[PDB]
Amino acid sequence: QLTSKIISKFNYNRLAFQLLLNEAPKKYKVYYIPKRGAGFRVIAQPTKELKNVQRFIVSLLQPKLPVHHKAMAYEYKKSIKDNALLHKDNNYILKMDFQNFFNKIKPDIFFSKLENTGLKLDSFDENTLRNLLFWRPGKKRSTTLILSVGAPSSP
DNA sequence: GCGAAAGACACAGATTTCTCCTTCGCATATAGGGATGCGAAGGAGAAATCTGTGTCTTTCGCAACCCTAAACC
Repeated sequence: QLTSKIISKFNYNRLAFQLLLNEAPKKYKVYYIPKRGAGFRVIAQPTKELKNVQRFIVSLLQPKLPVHHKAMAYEYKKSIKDNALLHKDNNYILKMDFQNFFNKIKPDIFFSKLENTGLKLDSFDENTLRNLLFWRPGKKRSTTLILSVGAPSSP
């Protein structure tokens, strides 16, 4: 059970929680930031009410989802210095990069990994998870959700 | 992931112009008559150019953000 814990912690009633559930994807603000040089960048950040519940959510799933030890980003007691200590004594180096990394994660691929780990979750928790950690750009009938960046749970 | 407003890509078909194709009318170098050769217009039927419509590509200043310093995504 997961929806019960979130309801109890924030002392939400039935009607209020349901109202927030189906309007959560649109509570985002889109803005531009200057670039070092010439140009601009696009950011989208949620409201205060949705942020402090997203942070609470990630606390429950932190001790249940394994993460490989070769990833040195958004990890406790890890930084750039530990990243550069691996290649500090080698001659030839090759570097690569992805393409639009953060908007290629969708609930279709997210739930597939959850099923493979052996954890079984109820359908209500699936609905709660799908409508809370994801963003819906465009019109209300787009029916497309992207993880986005700038949210406390994406990294 | 993608607003509005203009281009690119692929497939038809239409049309004016040019070029190939009869039909006969001179012609002229051999004393009139006959023959080989070429010029003149209608009437085709072919071909380059243009124009039409329908399917996607790019990417916004997009109700709804914080105000302490440095680096990365």
